[PDB]
Amino acid sequence: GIDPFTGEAIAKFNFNGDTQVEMSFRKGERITLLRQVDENWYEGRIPGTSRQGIFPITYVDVIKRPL
Repeated sequence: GIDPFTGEAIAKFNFNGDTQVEMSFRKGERITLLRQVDENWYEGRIPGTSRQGIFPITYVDVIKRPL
């Protein structure tokens, strides 16, 4: 999240992805938001993890958003 265009989000609920493309996590995790892909998902990753994917907009609290 060095780059200012990225948004910061926290996990509200424990998300399991059902495809290879979706990123799975526990609640209370700080996810960086890359972009919002549509009405229901963002593309994201976790800081200093290899974990990247898409997740539901619903499971996460967005503080600052992708620009």
